Amino acid sequence: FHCPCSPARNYLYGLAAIGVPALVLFIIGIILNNHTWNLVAECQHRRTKNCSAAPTFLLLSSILGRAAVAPVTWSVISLLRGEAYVCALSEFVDPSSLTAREEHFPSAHATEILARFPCKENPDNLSDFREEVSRRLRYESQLFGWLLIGVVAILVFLTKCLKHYCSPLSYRQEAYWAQYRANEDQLFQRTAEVHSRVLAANNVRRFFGFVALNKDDEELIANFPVEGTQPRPQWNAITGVYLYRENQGLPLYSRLHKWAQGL
Amino acid sequence: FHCPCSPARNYLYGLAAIGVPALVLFIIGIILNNHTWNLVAECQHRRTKNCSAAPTFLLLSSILGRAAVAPVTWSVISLLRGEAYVCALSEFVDPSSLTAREEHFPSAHATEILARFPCKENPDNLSDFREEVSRRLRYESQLFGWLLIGVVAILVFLTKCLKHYCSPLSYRQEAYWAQYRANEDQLFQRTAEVHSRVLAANNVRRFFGFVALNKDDEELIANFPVEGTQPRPQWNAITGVYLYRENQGLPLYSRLHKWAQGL
Amino acid sequence: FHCPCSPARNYLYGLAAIGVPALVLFIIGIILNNHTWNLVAECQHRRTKNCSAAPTFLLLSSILGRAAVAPVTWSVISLLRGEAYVCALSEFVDPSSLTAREEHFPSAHATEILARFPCKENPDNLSDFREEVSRRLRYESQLFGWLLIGVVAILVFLTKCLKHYCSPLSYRQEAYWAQYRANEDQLFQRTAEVHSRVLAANNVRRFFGFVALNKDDEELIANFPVEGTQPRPQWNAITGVYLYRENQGLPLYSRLHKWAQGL
Amino acid sequence: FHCPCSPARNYLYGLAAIGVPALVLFIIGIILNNHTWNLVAECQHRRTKNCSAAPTFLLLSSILGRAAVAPVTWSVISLLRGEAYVCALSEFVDPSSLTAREEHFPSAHATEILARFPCKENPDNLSDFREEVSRRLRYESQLFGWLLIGVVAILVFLTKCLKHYCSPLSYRQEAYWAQYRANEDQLFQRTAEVHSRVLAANNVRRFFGFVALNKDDEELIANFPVEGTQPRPQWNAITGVYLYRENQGLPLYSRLHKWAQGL
Repeated sequence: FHCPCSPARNYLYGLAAIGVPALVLFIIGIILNNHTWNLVAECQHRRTKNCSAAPTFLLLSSILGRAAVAPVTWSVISLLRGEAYVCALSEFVDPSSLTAREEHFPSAHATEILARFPCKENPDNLSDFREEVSRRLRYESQLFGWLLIGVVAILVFLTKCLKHYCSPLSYRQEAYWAQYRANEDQLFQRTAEVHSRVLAANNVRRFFGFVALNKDDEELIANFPVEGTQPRPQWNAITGVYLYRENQGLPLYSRLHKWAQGL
Repeated sequence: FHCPCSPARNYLYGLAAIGVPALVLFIIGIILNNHTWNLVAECQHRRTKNCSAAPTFLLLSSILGRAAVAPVTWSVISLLRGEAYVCALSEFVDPSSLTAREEHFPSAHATEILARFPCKENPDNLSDFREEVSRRLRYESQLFGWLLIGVVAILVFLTKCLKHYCSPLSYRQEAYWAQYRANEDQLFQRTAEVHSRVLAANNVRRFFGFVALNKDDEELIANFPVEGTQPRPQWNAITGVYLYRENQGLPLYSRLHKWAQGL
Repeated sequence: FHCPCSPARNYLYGLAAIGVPALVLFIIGIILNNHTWNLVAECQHRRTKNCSAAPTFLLLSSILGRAAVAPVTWSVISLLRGEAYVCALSEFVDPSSLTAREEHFPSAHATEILARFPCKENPDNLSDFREEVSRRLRYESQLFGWLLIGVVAILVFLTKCLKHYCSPLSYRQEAYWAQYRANEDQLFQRTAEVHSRVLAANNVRRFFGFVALNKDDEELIANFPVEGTQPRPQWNAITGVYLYRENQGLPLYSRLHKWAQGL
Repeated sequence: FHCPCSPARNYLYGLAAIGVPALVLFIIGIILNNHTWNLVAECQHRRTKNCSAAPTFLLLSSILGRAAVAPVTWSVISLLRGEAYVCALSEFVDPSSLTAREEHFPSAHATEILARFPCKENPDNLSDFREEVSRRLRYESQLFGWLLIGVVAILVFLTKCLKHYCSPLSYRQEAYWAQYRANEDQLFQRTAEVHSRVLAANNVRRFFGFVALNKDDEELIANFPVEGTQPRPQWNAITGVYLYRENQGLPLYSRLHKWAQGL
């Protein structure tokens, strides 16, 4: 942050350099993760089963949750240090009503001096106004910073009590279901890695006559032999957002876990 | 902390920067822990057994206890250092009655000088008032800090003697019941982790044909085989705040321990 | 970056030294990689099967993707530091309308002074214009830099949602197909290395009478004996861009995997 | 680089010290390598089989490729630093048209001052011309440097797409043939070393009565016994540039690999 000194551009850089890189870190927070493409894939084809993404409230809360842990931490760091609106508030400082400061403000040369304070463009004659612009800037920016942690914390406390109203299940079952879905997509990424390598090694060997494996890959084809035959519908019946249902007395904790009960 | 220098805003920053971040660390102290969602889950559905959260006094004391170990430590650190109300008390300093200081206070230019002391906005002419504003500020803020440890300690001593009046049981049974509940929710979190992994590994294997386990996970499916079948009522009958009762001659130390006696 | 000071050449170096080395790192990003020569080889001969490179959208997106991870990172580093157009914007600064700066601009000696600001060629008389040229330069260049991360991130989010519309398959199958193609061309490069060494060692031995192998090469000819006989058509039927098809119920994940099903 | 200051010699050192050591590193790039003597040996005797070196385009491209990776890297390092033509361009600076600089140029004493700028031979009176000779020199030399990387990169991209037009084979066969020829001339240099030592050790032993071997040389004569008998025609039938042909259904990847098929 290095703010400018000129009117018709000065007030821009306050709201911009405090908010705009938080908005760009917001979008990168959506993209770089994994969990948003469930909703994207559950609305492109959606297999005509659920509409309007109504049971995906836990999805939408969780995707915005990680999308706000990045920029709000950056937005209060760009607020607790105090350099948010150093030349933006100064465009709205009243010329006669800025008390506790001897006004060096004439009728016409006021507002340009009001748009050149934190540029190190104020002369030494405004040393009393150095007491007054460290007054406004450091005090209100530090206060907004700890209140923004306040409004984030009260919104977390509101949405967590709301989630514990609109849930079918307990909070111990909700802790278990969260430990399930992290254990399924770790074992599914790790097995699709190994089942790809054994399918690739059968294909290279059919071309040359052999393959070139290390020691650990050699036992890996010994234990886990493949012939890749699961079609595109069986890759479609396990993609989706979530699925909490009941199989007439039993819980189903994911989209794949409804499929393995079908056999 | 960097306090401002101007009236109609100066007295704000004293009470605010001493109390408001303690209030926000208060709410984060409630949210980040585990134990408050028992009361939340025991009032959303509550299974129509207990009303008004009357036996949850030990709950409400313990949840506010951890919620006050964070900010009160921060609130006396923002009181023992002495920078709490450095420009807030100065808005209430009497112009003629501030003795042990030669008053440089005329009729109209008094109170603005009273609102610009600790900003480094006081000129050298108030060097006697540097002796007088390190008088008021460092003395009363250090005294309030060690008295706030005093009022916290006397309130701890009051509520502990009160808890030892409104308890059915001893204090050696209360030490044992506290060692029980830490040993149950450590073994319940650790077993729900393992029982999730064995349920996820059966589901991936039903899709691909095998799974991709490490060495320790391989023996883990060997020792602990699952088929997840405990319904939503049996996940509901073990959630709740506490349960001290008697099974006609025997104590029951938790909500789950009433359930295991039912079999 | 060290920008000059003279008109008819000053405005050149702004757009050039910010964009032109990004354009050259763009072409090196295309060349140095592996994946673009699939499209080149699938259009020189192309074996008269597919036309106009229509199913190669995932190819063209991926090749431009790595071709933009190099220069855009360099282009915002040459924009966040602020030295992009330091003597290029100064050729377009209005002589009378550059407010918040006392204009030392006469009728004829203006624009040459406008073309000699950041060269350290401005005298001390333009110290107010040092406040004004650190105004324009550092403010707008830092803003364009974080907006260029913005336009890159919104274009990433647009093309990823578009790719998840124009895809036949899921996103879990797309993660598996990406793990396949990295495992096939790692085992194909590694086996063509070993199958070349065993073909070269049979040729040297036929000349001298023996060969000069290390210990690891000695067991390598023991396990993997060759006689290189796969012709030029069988090296042609496995080159190509991609091939997602269906073998009437089963997926085919690469060009080689269509060939191994033919046997 | 330390450039002089006098006309009729000043403009020489610009083109010379930027280009001439690149020309000498060009010739050393041809000589020190291995691969150019194939063309030399395939034109001195050439065994009356191929004429005009027509299928050696991949040879001529590869030999100039390593012959340009050395000096072009040095030629842009002698261009990006900016000291290429510091007293060569100054011999062509126009006396009246060198704008953005107060001309201290009379009718007769101009051009000698134009030939003594970067020698530290300019007096302090040309301090404005220090702004003007760091203008011309650092700006245009840095621009030519990143454009020379540009013209090298566009010529690489042109000749690689041309090579993928004038090739009989694929690009996966071309990657395999490049792994063959590095594995053949590593095993041929290593076996001609060992087959020389066993031929030398039989000759010394026939003189003295024994030989003086280490431990590793002792087993080396045990495993690999020789009697050097391959004549000068059989050393002639394996030298040559390349040989891609077809043995009626099969590829031949080198000159030696045509010979081993003859047996």
